[PDB]
Amino acid sequence: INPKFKDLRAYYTKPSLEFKNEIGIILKKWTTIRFMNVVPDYFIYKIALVGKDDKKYGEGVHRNVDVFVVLEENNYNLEKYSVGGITKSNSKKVDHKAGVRITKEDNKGTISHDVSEFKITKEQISLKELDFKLRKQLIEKNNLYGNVGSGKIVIKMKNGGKYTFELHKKLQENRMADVIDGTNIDNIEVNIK
Ligand SMILES: [Cl-]
Ligand SMILES: [Cl-]
Ligand SMILES: [Cl-]
Repeated sequence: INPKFKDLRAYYTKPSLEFKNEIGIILKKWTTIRFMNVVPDYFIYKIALVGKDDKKYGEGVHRNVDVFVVLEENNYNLEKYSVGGITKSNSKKVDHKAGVRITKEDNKGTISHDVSEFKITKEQISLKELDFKLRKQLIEKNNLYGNVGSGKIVIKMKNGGKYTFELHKKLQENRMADVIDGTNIDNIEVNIK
């Protein structure tokens, strides 16, 4: 485990929480960004509204919301804070899978291959969740951010289109708020260099 990747490895090995079929509460702005409050247990989670989420959710109550949460440190003196990951709750049952192909190349030049399948149980999924779950898998199973920490994850959609997450840096915050049709994910290709 190499220190120039220690930040990336620490972030992508955090615990995540998934809150489904919840209610979101947006209070009046009190700092430079707005938050959606979610209360699934005895804690109040503040979810930053970044990217498209700002114009998407007005002040007030928002029902049928699902959130993929990763507690992070912040400059707003908030205890339970997470960015993006908000999706609309399911309209119906979803039971879809996407095949994952991994190729890894060492600093030695050693090349490995691996495969898995990524289960999808949500009609609408955030890039935050795809990005986060996959990297965590890559770290735990393929030693991502140990020996090497660059490359890409590419989610391919059934219609043709692609979303690519560059491994050398965290997923951009504005992108943690983008959302896609889970049912339209075809397969996932990962190249670790
Ligand atoms: Cl708030
Ligand atoms: Cl609790
Ligand atoms: Cl469901």
